[PDB]
Amino acid sequence: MKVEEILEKALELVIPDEEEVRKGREAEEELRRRLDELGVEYVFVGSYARNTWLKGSLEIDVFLLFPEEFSKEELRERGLEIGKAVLDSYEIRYAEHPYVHGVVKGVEVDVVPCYKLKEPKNIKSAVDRTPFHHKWLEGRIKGKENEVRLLKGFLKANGIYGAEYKVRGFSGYLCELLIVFYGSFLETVKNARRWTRRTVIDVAKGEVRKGEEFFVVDPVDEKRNVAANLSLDNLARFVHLCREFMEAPSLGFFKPKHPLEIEPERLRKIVEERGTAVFAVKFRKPDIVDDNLYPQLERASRKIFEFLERENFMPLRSAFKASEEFCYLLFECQIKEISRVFRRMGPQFEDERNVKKFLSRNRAFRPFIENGRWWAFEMRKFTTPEEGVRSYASTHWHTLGKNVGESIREYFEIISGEKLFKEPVTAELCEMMGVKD
RNA sequence: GGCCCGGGGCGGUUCGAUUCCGCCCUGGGCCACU
Repeated sequence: MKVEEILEKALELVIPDEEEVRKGREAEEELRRRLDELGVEYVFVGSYARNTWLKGSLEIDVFLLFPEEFSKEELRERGLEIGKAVLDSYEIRYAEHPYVHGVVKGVEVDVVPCYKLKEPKNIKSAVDRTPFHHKWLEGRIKGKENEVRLLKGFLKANGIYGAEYKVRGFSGYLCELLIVFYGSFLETVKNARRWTRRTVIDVAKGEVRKGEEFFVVDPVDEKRNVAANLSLDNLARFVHLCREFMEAPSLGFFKPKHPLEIEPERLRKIVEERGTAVFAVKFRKPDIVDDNLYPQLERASRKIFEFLERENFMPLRSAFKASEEFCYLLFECQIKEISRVFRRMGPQFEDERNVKKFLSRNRAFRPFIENGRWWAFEMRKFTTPEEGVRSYASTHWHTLGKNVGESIREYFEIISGEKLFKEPVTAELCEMMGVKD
């Protein structure tokens, strides 16, 4: 409980055992043969090609190199023919461009078509940049593969390992650039403790500077930020995590935390103690990939949060959860109920025109003067957070994300109390309210 | 699909909106999947 001690024991969790290695090697062997019998020009890339893949994440990436002149359609058609002839089982997949995923001797394989080019310039799509990323990394990360694995294991165990929207963490590529930069997991963790939201790490220049945002420049393109999708808060969590690790090394930082399920009854009591209004907007999950849905859940969540603050319900925090079946937007407010009346600021007394206009409005309670200007008492259409949101969501469904909104437009409800504690959101609620133990 | 910058139109709210809440056209940049 020295560092060195823990890291040795940690390699145990991050490095693939001999069976997983062999299993992959054997598949690479077969995959090459099958590809050669067809005489296809390919190149293995990704963490597998560079022996940096984390334990239990064995997947082989094979990029097909096509002449700079082929049409985008040739690549897809030809790419599909090859993946389809070479894989034990396949399944077309999509993204920037379509490609084929599948299996071979029991291991996940991605057969991706891209253009074979020289010089990062003339890149038509991200998939074309991948080969250069691989070439830059292959000779430089050799020997530090386990350092990469410790870093990956660390991030994964703390819920910030991938760069996709459901996570907004650190991509695999980013991890390797960091190891290349600092030389090891420890040096990376030691220095990350000094990272700021203004830090800029330029790998190719072997330099660190102050910029306008956290930026890790791509060795293959200076203009690209490899950490582009690492959220501000996730950056912070990492920095904090490193400080804590160096202050008290523990194998715990590499072991996923137990969901720590709680009994709803206890949750009910805690919410009672807090005296807040806790509720959730429930609707049906649109049939879209997490990549389109999560940013939508974030938007919808925010727009409602903002509605809650300007409408003065004093929201504390918000959260959200997606199930196979529905999606939940969670909220906690300090105000369970507010009065019907509120005061509206009017014009300064000297402004006769607007004053006369301001008094023309027929109201229930007769305006008054205070510190030089007129004020009027007004009445709200709703006096509870749940009421406001029911109103907001029913009329502002369109500003809650193209799909999420369209779904809420056809059906939503607000849940609170016992009926809420029964939904698959109890874990998100504890996290949101800082429940501990 | 989401986010950033910019234009052309509107609706609602308000004493008063370019400036609050939103809606259509629309130009550029960027992010995630591969």
